[PDB]
Formats: sequence, C-alpha cells, structure tokens
Amino acid sequence: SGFRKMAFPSGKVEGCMVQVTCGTTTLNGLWLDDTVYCPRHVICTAEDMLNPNYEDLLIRKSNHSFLVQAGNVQLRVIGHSMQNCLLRLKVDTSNPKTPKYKFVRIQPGQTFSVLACYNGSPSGVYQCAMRPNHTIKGSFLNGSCGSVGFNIDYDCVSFCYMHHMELPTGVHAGTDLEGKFYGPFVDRQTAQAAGTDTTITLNVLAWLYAAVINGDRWFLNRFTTTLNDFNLVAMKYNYEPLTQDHVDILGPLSAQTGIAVLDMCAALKELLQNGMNGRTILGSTILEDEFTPFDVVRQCSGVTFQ
Amino acid sequence: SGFRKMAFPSGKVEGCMVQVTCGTTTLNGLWLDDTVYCPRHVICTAEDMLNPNYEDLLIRKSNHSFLVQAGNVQLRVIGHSMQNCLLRLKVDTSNPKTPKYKFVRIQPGQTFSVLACYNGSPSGVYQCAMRPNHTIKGSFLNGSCGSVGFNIDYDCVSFCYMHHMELPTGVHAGTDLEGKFYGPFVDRQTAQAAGTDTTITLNVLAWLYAAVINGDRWFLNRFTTTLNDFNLVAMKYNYEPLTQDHVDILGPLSAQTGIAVLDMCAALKELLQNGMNGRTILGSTILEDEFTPFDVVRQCSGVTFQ
Ligand SMILES: *[C@@H](C(=O)N(CCC(N)=O)NC(=O)[C@H](Cc1ccccc1)NC(=O)[C@H](CC(C)C)NC(=O)OCc1ccccc1)[C@H](O)C(=O)OCC
Ligand SMILES: *[C@@H](C(=O)N(CCC(N)=O)NC(=O)[C@H](Cc1ccccc1)NC(=O)[C@H](CC(C)C)NC(=O)OCc1ccccc1)[C@H](O)C(=O)OCC
Repeated sequence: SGFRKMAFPSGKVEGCMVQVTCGTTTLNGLWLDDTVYCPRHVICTAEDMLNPNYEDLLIRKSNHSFLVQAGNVQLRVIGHSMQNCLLRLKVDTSNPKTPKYKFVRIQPGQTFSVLACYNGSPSGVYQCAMRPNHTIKGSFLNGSCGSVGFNIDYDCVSFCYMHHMELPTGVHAGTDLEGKFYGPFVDRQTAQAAGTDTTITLNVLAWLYAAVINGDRWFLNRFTTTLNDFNLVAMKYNYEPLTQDHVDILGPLSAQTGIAVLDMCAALKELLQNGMNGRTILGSTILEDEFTPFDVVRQCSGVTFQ
Repeated sequence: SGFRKMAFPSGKVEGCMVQVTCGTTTLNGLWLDDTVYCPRHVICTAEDMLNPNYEDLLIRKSNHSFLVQAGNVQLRVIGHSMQNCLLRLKVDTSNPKTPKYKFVRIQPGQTFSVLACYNGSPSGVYQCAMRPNHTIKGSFLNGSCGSVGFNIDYDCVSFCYMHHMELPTGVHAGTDLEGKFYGPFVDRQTAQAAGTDTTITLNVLAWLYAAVINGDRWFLNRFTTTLNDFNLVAMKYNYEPLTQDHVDILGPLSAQTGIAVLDMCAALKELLQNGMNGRTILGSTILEDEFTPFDVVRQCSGVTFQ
C-alpha cells in the first residue's frame, strides 16, 4: 500500500557519469561504450553566451582541447563531432560499466527519472514529467548541465533527456540524446520563456484510479459524461483535451477497478467544479498530474482493495 | 532553482542487494562484506505468523537451510545468528561491491532514501521521513520486506532502515540494521496500529525557508512570536512543539534569508490560523513536513534570490 513518486534505481546511470572540461568550463557528460555525450555549450566562453556560433567555436577546438575525467582517471579524447546541441567525444576507452541502453525521445506527459550531477558526480535522483510546454519542473543549480533523465525497463536504460538551461520561471529545458531540444528553446542566453503550460488530464485520471486501487472511493459519483462535454469543462480549467486514445490507455486501470473511464471523468469534472477542500486523495490536495497510467500499473498492486 | 523531494543516488546500495530464501519464503537481503542481513521473519511458515517463537524456529534451521542469491550467483551460507529482529548469515564470499558504510539509527523527523526491492531486485527509489509515530509512509507491496533505507555522505552509506511490516492504515514499520524496531511494533501478525502522528514543525519551517531562498516571500508578515505562544497554537493544530534546539538548527537558513526564526513561526502560526487557500508554496498547498533543514541546505542554492 502507499503511493509515492519514485525514481528508477540510478546505479546503471551513475556508472556512466563523467566530467568534461573545455577551458575553464566543467560540466557533466555521459560515457557509453567509447563515446562521451555532453551539452555543446561546454565550448562557450564567458564573453559570448548571447550568440555563440558553435560551428565556428568548434572548428577552433582540437581533441586535446577537451579533458574527460572518470573517477580519478583521465580518458583520452581521440575524436569529436557535434550533433545538434550535443558534442560526441570519442575516448580511448570503452566504459566497462555501459549498461544495455537506448536513446528515446519522450513525449509530453511522460515521466522519467533525473539524476542530478555536479562535476560528473551524481548528487540526487528524482522523478519528473515532460510538461506539455516542453520544459520540466526540475531542481538544478549551476553545474548541472549534462545531467541526464532516463527510464529503465528490465536491464535496459532508455535515456531521454540531457539538461541544458533554466528559464526565468525556474523551470528547465534540455534535449534528447541526439541533441534536439524539447520545445522551441535554443542553447544561448538570449531571452526565452516557457509557453503557457496545461495540466496533464491523462495523468490526473490515472492517479484517481491509483487512489481507488489503494482503497479510496470518496470522490466518485453516480454520474457519467460525454467525452465532448468533459472537454468543454477541461478547457475552462486549463486541462489538455481527453482523446479516445487517452481513454483506451486507461482501460486496464478501469478494468481492475470496475469504474468506466467516462464515469471517472465525470468524477474529475466534479472535483474541478466543486473543489476538494477538506479532503485529500492519496495524501494530496491538488490534483496530481505527474504519474502515468504506466507508472500507476508499475507501482500499484494488481489486486484492487475492494 | 526548483525544489523536489530527492533521493540519494542508489547505486552503491543496489550492489548490496540479494535474495534470501528459507523454505518457500523469499525476501530481500543486504550483503556487506561477508555478511547478509535480512528480516528474521524469513523463517516463519504460513501456519504460524501470529506467534512465531524465533529462537525456537531458528534452532531447527541449519546453514544449508538458507539460500542466498546474488545476481545469477549462489552464495554459500557458512554461519548464521539472529540479532534482534534480523538474521546475519555469513556467506563464502565478501561482496566486491561493498561501499564504505555505517549503520545508524535515524531519529524521528529525519529523512532517508528507500530503495524498494523485490526478490533481491531493486525496482525504485524514493525519499521519506521517519514519522514522529515511528512509521514511514512508504510505498511497498508483498516481497518488499528486507528493502533498505539509507543516506549517503561523501562516499559513505549510512544504512538506517530495513523494511518489515505494513500496518492497516497502509503505513510501514521496520528496524535499524541492528534489528531493533522503530516504534513499539513487533515482527508478528498480531493486531498492531500506528499511534497518532503529528506534523513535524522543524521541517515545515525549513521548507518555508527554502521557499524564500528560491524567491517567494508571500506568506511572510510583520509580526513576531514567543516560542511559548507559538507552541500553544501548535498543540491546537497537531504540530510537534518547537524547542530552542529546533530554533538553533534553523540558524543558517535564517541567516541566509535574514528572517528570524520566531518571525518565521509567526508566519507559520498565520498560515495555520488563516489557511493558504488560493496559493501554493513551492508548488504545494498543504504545509510540507518531509524536508529537513539539512535537506534544504543540500539542495538549495547558497545564494538567496533576494
Ligand atoms: C550549465 C548549467 O549548469 N546550466 C544549468 C542551469 C540550471 N540551474 O539549470 N545551464 C546554464 O546555466 C546555461 C548556460 C548556457 C547555455 C547555452 C549557452 C551559453 C550558456 N544558461 C542558463 O541556463 C541561463 C540561466 C542561468 C541560470 C544564468 N538560461 C537562460 O539564459 O535562458 C534564456 C533567458 C531567458 C530570459 C532572459 C535571459 C536568458 C553550466 O552553467 C555551464 O557549464 O555553463 C557553461 C556555459
Ligand atoms: C514480507 C513483506 O513483503 N512485507 C511487506 C508488506 C508490505 N506491503 O509492506 N511484510 C509482511 O508482509 C509481514 C510478514 C510477516 C512479518 C512478521 C511475522 C510474520 C509475517 N506481514 C505484514 O506486513 C502484515 C500485513 C500484510 C500486508 C498481510 N502486517 C501486520 O500483520 O501488521 C499487524 C496487524 C495489524 C492489524 C491486524 C492484523 C495484523 C513478505 O511478505 C514475506 O516474505 O513474508 C514472510 C513472512
């Protein structure tokens, strides 16, 4: 019993973290096989963070311009290239600790674990969701660029995020492991802002199923709704529209709890309209939107507490 | 910027997790040097979970009654003993991956990371606090007994919890790594209940400092309070009393933000008395009590966003 945001155990990714230094800049990198990946802004200098031209900043770099440090050991750089907003440095050595891994591009509303690192040294791990506005609400201080986000299935690490920037509202922006940003952001210190965000409807509904699977039914009601009517109320509250795909995704949870998805929507549409005020759901006031239906299945019992 | 519950990276503890089987029971253990530690209830049988006599259940066990499995490898058991509510099994082998470690007995209000494991296989990590009523609000399903809680400073793992039981309210109970329970609980399936819990005042105040360090001042006020007057209001709301020790602990945060602790108490005493209703603090409605002043210092910037 219990329901907690939880991260994947971080050990397979700790054995991949290194420190990359170019000049007086040090930031984190990710060593997998014989390659180190890191934000290309490692090559910026203090005086040009506004409009760096990376292609031009890089052609002035050689292999011995980069030092890669793994533990107390120095990795020799034997080639480099840029890929989108990342650099790929070839090192002497293949990392004995490389796990099975994939690189994947996570989709808004999905969740992943962040391993926050400074100077190549892991300091903490936490779960977060890719927001609909393509930023994440992370927790990162100076030196965290290069920290990665990932998910793990069986023995395989699916890397999905490398950290790059913080935006004025204190939320965070970064790229996939091919160096393509999430969202419209760019790796320069020019004014950028997160676009308005929206609540992730699919996740809020999932988390209502988890509350029920765990034993709470208080927020239910005897009413049903049309997808279309629900979506009218969602607009008003700044929720993403619910699509039939989202409804189908929620099938297994609906089946385990015996509550039809559109009955759960009417319950949400009543929480939205009438408030919670006085009562929590799984320890929370505020409808929580950072758990996927997959995260609820992974973590809850397969047997409903009826 | 940002503020997130975060766990310590879990890799050093993943390399310590094994599976211990006695009969048809399998649960997790913790291998450190040449010893495996696990809940003694691994020796219970289906028909006596109410009143097992462990001393008598154990004298009927030999070394070859236990199988210890590390990865695909079998560890031979070469001696065993009981210690309080744990067994210590000596294995053939010293674990090559033992980190520097200590065993410590965490104190109520402190926080630690739990690595949830099933069958010796880590599945997730999350942060939780030792509640004043000596249970933790964890998230654990059948097979999680033996999962551990820990903190890490530098290279050293301080183990503080091994999981044993779930109580009817869905909260959790367990022991230190010397096998002494936290709280008045016992390792048998006889009726037990968590005592009434209380909110952890020191942590709520810490988290008000973190909100300020991050840049929010909304809940402040022009008023001050007496420790004693604050405590009157704390009783009414079911908060632990605030002691001068707690006040001294909060000094560094007070100094970084320039808000006197007793001014922060008056602000809390006004949140308590007037509600939050409409506004959040670091993303939360509900005053959060699962971050220590040490966890806020570890995670926030050292420079206040004034
Ligand atoms: C890199 C690092 O630690 N971080 C993470 C910061 C954090 N708290 O998450 N990354 C950076 O600091 C960015 C460095 C940079 C990136 C591209 C090009 C040049 C430099 N910069 C920022 O994240 C910056 C804010 C910092 C807190 C100052 N963000 C923006 O400028 O966003 C755009 C913007 C919006 C509004 C007004 C102005 C700008 C680590 O710092 C490092 O090694 O840096 C080397 C460059
Ligand atoms: C051990 C295991 O996975 N867990 C963790 C359970 C969880 N979800 O956290 N531990 C147990 O299940 C306990 C097993 C046990 C302990 C001592 C002696 C004999 C057996 N039992 C419980 O935790 C049990 C509840 C279970 C969900 C059934 N708790 C209590 O009975 O609490 C006291 C009580 C209160 C009110 C009424 C009755 C009892 C894993 O299950 C294993 O290997 O078990 C081997 C014994």
